[PDB]
Amino acid sequence: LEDAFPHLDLLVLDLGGDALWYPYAVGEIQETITGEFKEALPAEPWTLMPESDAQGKVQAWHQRTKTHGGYQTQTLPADDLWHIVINKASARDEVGISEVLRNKDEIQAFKQ
Amino acid sequence: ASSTPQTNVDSMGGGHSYQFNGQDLTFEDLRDIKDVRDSGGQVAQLMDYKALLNFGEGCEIHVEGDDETKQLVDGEPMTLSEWLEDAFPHLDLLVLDLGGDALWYPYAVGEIQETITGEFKEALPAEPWTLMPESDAQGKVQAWHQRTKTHGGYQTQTLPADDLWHIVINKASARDEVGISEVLRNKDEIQAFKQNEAAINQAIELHGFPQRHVKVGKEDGAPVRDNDLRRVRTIFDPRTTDANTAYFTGQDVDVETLEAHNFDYSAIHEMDMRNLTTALGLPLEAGNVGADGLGSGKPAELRFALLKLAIKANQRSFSVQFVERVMRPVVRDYSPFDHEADIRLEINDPLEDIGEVADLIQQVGDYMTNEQVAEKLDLPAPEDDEVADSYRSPADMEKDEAGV
Amino acid sequence: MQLRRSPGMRPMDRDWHQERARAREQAYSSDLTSQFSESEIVKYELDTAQIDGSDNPRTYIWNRTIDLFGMNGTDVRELRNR
Amino acid sequence: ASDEEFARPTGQGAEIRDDGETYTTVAWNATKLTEGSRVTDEMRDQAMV
Ligand SMILES: [Mg+2]
Ligand SMILES: [Mg+2]
Ligand SMILES: [Mg+2]
Repeated sequence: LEDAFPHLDLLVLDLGGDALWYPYAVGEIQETITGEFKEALPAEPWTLMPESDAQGKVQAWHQRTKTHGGYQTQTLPADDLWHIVINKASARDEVGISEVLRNKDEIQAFKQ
Repeated sequence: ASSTPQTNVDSMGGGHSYQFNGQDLTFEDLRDIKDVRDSGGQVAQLMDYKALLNFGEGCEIHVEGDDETKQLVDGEPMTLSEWLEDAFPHLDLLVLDLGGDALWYPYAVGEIQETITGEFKEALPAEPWTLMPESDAQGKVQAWHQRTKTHGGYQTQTLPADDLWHIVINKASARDEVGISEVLRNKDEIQAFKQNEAAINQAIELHGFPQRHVKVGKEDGAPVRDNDLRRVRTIFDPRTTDANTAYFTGQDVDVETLEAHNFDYSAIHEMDMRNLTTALGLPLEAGNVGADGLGSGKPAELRFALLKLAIKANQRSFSVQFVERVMRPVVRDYSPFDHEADIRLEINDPLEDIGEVADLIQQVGDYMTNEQVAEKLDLPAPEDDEVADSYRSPADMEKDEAGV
Repeated sequence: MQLRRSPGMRPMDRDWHQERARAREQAYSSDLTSQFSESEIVKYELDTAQIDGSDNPRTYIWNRTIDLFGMNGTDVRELRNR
Repeated sequence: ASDEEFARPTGQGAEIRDDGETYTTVAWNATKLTEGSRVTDEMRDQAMV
């Protein structure tokens, strides 16, 4: 595991940072060309939102990204992404809460 | 899974022409950072203190299982650590200079160079404001575009993302390969500081000093014309007045004073410095501005812990990239050693107190090998491996050998 | 010998620069007599400055009597299509 | 700045005369040049470039 994840100290800080700002940290698994494991690759969390079933579990990930003068949008299965939630509405909350949006009024009050 | 990323990365822009893109940065935006860096004053010194904290205390190269690497390099044995210390003799200066430039600009960037014989020369840095990356739709940098001044205009050229290397300390996301300038991130705070400084300076010039107002003539009496005032000006001229000058007048000359009109410019400076220091993540103390209650107890412990955590995060961010993008390619391409070896570059803690370490070694040295003690104490490890590996002190082993 | 006010020295004086810049940002028209002291017109050679009111920010700022929408204080040369 | 001139020949012990540097100016204006274009979302999407 220590050879599989050499720089886990950076990855933990990066994902942990994102999962405080945004509702979730999210990413891919990546392989070498030979098909040995390469890395867990984070994805830009503001670009992705989950789609979830009647029992609340994530089934697909919908991604919108900037392009020159507009957006490209795609859908990916929950099968091959992974995601982590620090702040939750309930123990069943698989989508999570942004602490920024939870406290947006105090942020606005400060800035004004 | 996949051998290429299937998530997209939000970051198109420009081409050959300028665009106010937001994800990209122009040669003008880069030269703005250059201008903040070289225009000096309090802003520049704070960012220099930030560089000195992160990278000023120097560095050490480690390899796990370094002894197993023992090899004849040129009719003489070396380990990989010994070879690396010859490959990079003055790595401490390079770490400070690159690490500083990577805090100013979005990245540090540079070449690898060879001697004429083709052996490694140095990892020569490049002037970061001169260079910007071109990146593909899936996020990697593919080329570097360079603009450099010449005699009232510019040269321009393009280089592959192949024989250059680059290091990013500050990132928009964990997937970001181009990074953020903390200067341009806080440009509004920097201009707010500079404007209030100018406003105070001008207010001191106008209001910081009293001024004499001589009023001439009786109220509701005969009027006084400009040529009449010219002679009163001659008498009360501050340019020829001295400390103990005295005046003798009729009743109808009044020597009034504009008092120095009080304002708390010190409180305005304290506010400006609080804004700027906190925006740049430094403690307020770095700005030569004091605080109440924050100078003692757990309030001190916390802010110093937060500073040290920020420093460690930047140090690890720099270390990993420097090993992966500079050291490993140099080993792979110029060295008889295995580049896949577990190299670490570790950067010293700027705020560590050796007296605290000495106390620790007295308390718990009985649980540390002599090499672990030497490492904590910032010393060369013992030359003899058995004493290095043992737990009780080398002086204690010597006095026992002297008993034997 | 040359004094600060002397005609060959005016372009060396920081104040001649700063005050001509001020004069351009003050004006609403090219009519200097309507706007500047006769001392200023001579001292800063305001005949030779391109004073016309085109550099005054107040030329471009909206200032309607009643404002229900926060339109006032916008500068037209800072809109999207300018 | 005014052009280079010449020194003048002078008697011994005589007062040196003033030929100080004199200045004029070149005035810049600056005309706004502009260009623009518009593209619909549908056109931006469907174009092969
Ligand atoms: Mg009278
Ligand atoms: Mg002459
Ligand atoms: Mg002449």
